[PDB]
Amino acid sequence: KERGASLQHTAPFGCQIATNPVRAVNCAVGNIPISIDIPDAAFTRVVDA
Amino acid sequence: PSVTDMSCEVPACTHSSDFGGVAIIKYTASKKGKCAVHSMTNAVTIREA
Repeated sequence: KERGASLQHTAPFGCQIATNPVRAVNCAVGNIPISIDIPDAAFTRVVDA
Repeated sequence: PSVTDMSCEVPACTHSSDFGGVAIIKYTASKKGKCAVHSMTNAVTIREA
């Protein structure tokens, strides 16, 4: 009866919360490093362009 | 055949054991014909004759 506000409203950065399983999603904090190994097939020699 | 209006450009080059350098030359000549090509500096070599 006195549960109060759920964490989906009290969570800073508004990280949406689900269940089965419990996850926190879509909260903007920090940054991400990404490393991509790209085969040369996509690469095109400058003369081609 | 004669030759005139000689311009040179290097879109990119890469000193390597292979033919990593590519050079594009704009030329104007009198008539269709074969013509030899050479580099007079030993520091650089050309695959084509």
